[PDB]
Amino acid sequence: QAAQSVDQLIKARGKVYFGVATDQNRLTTGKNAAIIQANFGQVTPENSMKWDATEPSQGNFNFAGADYLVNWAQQNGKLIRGHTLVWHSQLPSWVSSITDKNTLTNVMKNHITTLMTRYKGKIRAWDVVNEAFNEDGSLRQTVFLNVIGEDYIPIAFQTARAADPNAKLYINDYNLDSASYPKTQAIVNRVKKWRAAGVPIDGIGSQTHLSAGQGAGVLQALPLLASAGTPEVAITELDVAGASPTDYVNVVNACLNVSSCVGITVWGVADPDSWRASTTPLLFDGNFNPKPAYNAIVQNLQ
Repeated sequence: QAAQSVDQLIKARGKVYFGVATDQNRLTTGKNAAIIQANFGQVTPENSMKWDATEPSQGNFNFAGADYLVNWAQQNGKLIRGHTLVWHSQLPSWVSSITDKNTLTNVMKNHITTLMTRYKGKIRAWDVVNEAFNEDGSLRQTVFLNVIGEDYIPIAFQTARAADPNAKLYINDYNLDSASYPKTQAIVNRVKKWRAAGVPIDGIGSQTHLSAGQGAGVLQALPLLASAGTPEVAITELDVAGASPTDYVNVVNACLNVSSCVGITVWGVADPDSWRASTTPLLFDGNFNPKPAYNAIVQNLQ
């Protein structure tokens, strides 16, 4: 636990939260729970709310991990971002083998409604659709696009809104970190149009999985995302190869500069536990001590 809390300090700058990805595995080992209690104000389940975890066979839900996370969060006064309802990765084969439009539509709606209803009123935001875009800005060829069609995104969001109107409904994606990159421009254009059509998209989530030196571009990319006119944007899965203070401070400043940016979530607590551990991309080291980037964020926020 670092003495200064980045969540406390970001709240002092008028933001909603600074949070982290976690789950039962991390909360019940090492110093993760204590660090989150002290320094962070929000959690995203790193895995326990994904489709593989929650609906491994159709209509046979497994909420044990997700319930653990939600209960721990509520007990410790942490906000929750649900993650993620419709996505082509970590998707059971029973879903991806469906070829019938009505079958998949009903499956998708049931999956959304079941998860969101279980936690109704407890969740600040849901990543309803994850990774819907190709790098060129076209829509990714997934089972949902192929079998349901263009309408899968409208349907997913309309269904989500119906299940829990309190939750902020996000579309989430990576490589939205440069203002000149086709993907960033595309998601803005499509979100503007979807919203005008009546699709209830409340937020754009920018994952912000960076390599070294990519932080600087976020200063221009995040305002570009915010120009879509969603109520919120957020940095949802921040990590940075090498964890340079320069990259981390740039991403924090981008959020500070964007009125609709509600907060930042970093994708894990300690380096060894990162999905990209060998790149030591997080804010705490393998001794569970704050790294230079953590201190730099603190100092910037003060």
